[PDB]
Amino acid sequence: MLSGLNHLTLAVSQLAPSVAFYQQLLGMTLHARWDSGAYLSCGDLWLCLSLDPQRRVTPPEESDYTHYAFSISEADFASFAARLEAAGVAVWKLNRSEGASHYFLDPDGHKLELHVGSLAQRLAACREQPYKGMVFF
Amino acid sequence: MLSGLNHLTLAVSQLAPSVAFYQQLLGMTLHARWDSGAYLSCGDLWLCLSLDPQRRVTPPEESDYTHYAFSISEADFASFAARLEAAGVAVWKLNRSEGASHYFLDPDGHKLELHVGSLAQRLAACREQPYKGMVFF
Ligand SMILES: [Mn+2]
Ligand SMILES: [Mn+2]
Repeated sequence: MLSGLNHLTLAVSQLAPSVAFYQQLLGMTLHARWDSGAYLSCGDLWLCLSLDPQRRVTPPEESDYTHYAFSISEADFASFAARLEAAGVAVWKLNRSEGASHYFLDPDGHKLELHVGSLAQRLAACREQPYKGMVFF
Repeated sequence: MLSGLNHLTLAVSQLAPSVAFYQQLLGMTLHARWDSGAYLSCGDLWLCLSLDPQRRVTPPEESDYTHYAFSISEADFASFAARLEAAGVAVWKLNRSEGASHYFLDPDGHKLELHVGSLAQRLAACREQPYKGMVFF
């Protein structure tokens, strides 16, 4: 039986700017680094950055909707978004769903998100206003 | 600050086979589905499958090392891996370069992993058998 997400590994084209982005800009804790990768944590999340020459710096129009959302409190959301904006981090989507969301790109074009709100909160909103074809279990 | 992973969203090309893979084959909990997506949980992971016409079924030699690992206990690991193998689930990696792991593909070629152990345990293992150039903070 699977008990949760063990780790998220992102392939990166250049290790130093990716470490700078996740550790310094996004405030994650750097636990270890080696010639071809790094381990960071963000709350319970174990993040691995893996240097991979096959990673392309990918424009958002050229990747699908797969994306990775990090939790932040409502009270902290606006100043964190402003920090990303000051740093020139690109946005790939505007928020049109429930709960604050900021959609931003990492240095290689990985699609990231800041989101406020849990699955329970989303399900409650969906029960009141179900998406087309929505069934609950 | 950021406090962990709020959700993982995977773009999928065909919603029903992807729901079946995560719910039936991997045993995740299905909470809701709709014409364009589904919400599942795996422990405290919120997984969203999002139907995306841009998603392509991608062979593992065509994608980079970005991957998603799910936690499993030492007692359950081998039989779960063997069940996936017997079910014909495609693979993408064989060499255990980061501990006890089984590397397998979802229907669209998303790179998945079963892994036994925490970040703390992986750091302790790496102190004895470190990756080249490894530094610990
Ligand atoms: Mn999202
Ligand atoms: Mn892994």
